Amino acid sequence: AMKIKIQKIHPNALIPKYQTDGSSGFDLHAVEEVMIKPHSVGLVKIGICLSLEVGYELQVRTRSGLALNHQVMVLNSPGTVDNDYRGEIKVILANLSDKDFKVQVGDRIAQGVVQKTYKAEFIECEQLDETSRGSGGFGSTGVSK
Amino acid sequence: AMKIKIQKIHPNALIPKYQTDGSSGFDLHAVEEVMIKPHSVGLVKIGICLSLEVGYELQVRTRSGLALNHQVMVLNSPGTVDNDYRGEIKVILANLSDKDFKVQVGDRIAQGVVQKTYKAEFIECEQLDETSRGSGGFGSTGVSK
Amino acid sequence: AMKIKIQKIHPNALIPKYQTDGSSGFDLHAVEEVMIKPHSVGLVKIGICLSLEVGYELQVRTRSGLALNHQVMVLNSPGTVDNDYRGEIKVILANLSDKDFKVQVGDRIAQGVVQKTYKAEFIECEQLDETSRGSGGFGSTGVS
Ligand SMILES: O=c1ccn([C@H]2C[C@H](O)[C@@H](COP(=O)(O)NP(=O)(O)OP(=O)(O)O)O2)c(=O)[nH]1
Ligand SMILES: O=c1ccn([C@H]2C[C@H](O)[C@@H](COP(=O)(O)NP(=O)(O)OP(=O)(O)O)O2)c(=O)[nH]1
Ligand SMILES: O=c1ccn([C@H]2C[C@H](O)[C@@H](COP(=O)(O)NP(=O)(O)OP(=O)(O)O)O2)c(=O)[nH]1
Ligand SMILES: [Mg+2]
Ligand SMILES: [Mg+2]
Ligand SMILES: [Mg+2]
Repeated sequence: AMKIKIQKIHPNALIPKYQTDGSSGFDLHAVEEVMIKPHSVGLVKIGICLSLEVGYELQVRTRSGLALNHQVMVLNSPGTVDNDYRGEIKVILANLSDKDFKVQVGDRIAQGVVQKTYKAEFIECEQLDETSRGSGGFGSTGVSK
Repeated sequence: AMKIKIQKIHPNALIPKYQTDGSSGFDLHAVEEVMIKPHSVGLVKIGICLSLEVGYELQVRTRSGLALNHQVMVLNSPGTVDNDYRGEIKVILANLSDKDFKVQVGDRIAQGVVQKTYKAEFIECEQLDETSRGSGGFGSTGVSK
Repeated sequence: AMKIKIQKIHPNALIPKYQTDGSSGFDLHAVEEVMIKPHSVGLVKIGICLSLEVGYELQVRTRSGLALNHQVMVLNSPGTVDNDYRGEIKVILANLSDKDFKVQVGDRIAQGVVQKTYKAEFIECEQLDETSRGSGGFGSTGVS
């Protein structure tokens, strides 16, 4: 669909792979060990710099297994990697558990998902068109069946 | 439009609905009652298995009302449901509040949003093209100026 | 490109800007001060109402800097702003730190990213096609 130029900047850097054929995302591998204390955050280096084809972004998303089993997630999920970013890809992991969480070298601790981007042009208006939803949000449709 | 084949695998399973005509997401209904303690996570079963038309993924997203009013969210938001996944759709709910949170059968506790997928091919390079953002990230553009 | 009609409903409201030329998102500016206590949430008003071109949604996403440095994030990230919503854009910020976090007027405390929407029609089936992933999820591919 699209091309990503990848520059490795760490000996342990891995080109990400789609772990199944129909996978949305490719898993991101830590290049260094990081210990994340209870109720804190750590910054995990992926040791890669990217140039996405124009018109695409990369989302950095939480992996479901680590969330369920260790209460670890990507704190800024979905992390926005901009088309024009040329720095190192890094992942902000939060440990919401009561236990230490250790990231080892090669551990897949997030997934990257490419999405097409769409630029907005804003037009100032005195009034908007009316809809049925209108100003309803934040639970306006209820919870209970 | 696109089509989703849905198989109900639990007696309390419900076909998800778009709650307003221009809603992005369709709401996902719990099939079991689950109590989620303060500062913990619970697994909510939706009792459905999906086959999305090829080319599409499902995102499992937090509902704003429950986040604001109960500090309940989908811990892996946006949860990645792969085109090729044929298992049961499940939601990891975190309770970040100090109060017990009870999910009742039929409760709409997350939403599914269909998105088109875009597969990357990686080309490894020695150097990338330069941009004005460059390696600036993690707050490089400031907060108040 | 696509068009968003924007109505300001607060004197401090700003038209959001893409902060770099290749930025996915436009930053959302608070119009009122909000104090968010440790392990709490606050609702931040952006003072704008939108009408997106049909076929598009707005995602309200966490900014990486504030998450890393202050453990502040958008609690419902990515927040779903529906095509048919005509109310004020608001941001649910959670403070997961042990320190007070103050939002000042003008502070860019989230970003908006436009995405195209795709409406599903459900067809109920007794059986689904088989795949290689099959029922594997929640760690089925490993961590190492
Ligand atoms: O970050 C957000 C998310 C939602 N909203 C508004 C606009 C959106 O169209 C509306 C509903 O969003 P959700 O469907 O994500 N939340 P929920 O299902 O609780 O509310 P509702 O019952 O109104 O659909 O709330 C915001 O202003 N900010
Ligand atoms: O998960 C992430 C998110 C961001 N980043 C990098 C790439 C992105 O282009 C850059 C800025 O992302 P955000 O705009 O989401 N963060 P923030 O607005 O704080 O930073 P900046 O001021 O540089 O835009 O940070 C990562 O490496 N990982
Ligand atoms: O919110 C979610 C996310 C995932 N899933 C299922 C479907 C998805 O295809 C599968 C794997 O999702 P992730 O890739 O996000 N999780 P992880 O990488 O831990 O599992 P796996 O190793 O199977 O890919 O889990 C859910 O049911 N709900
Ligand atoms: Mg996975
Ligand atoms: Mg809703
Ligand atoms: Mg930014």
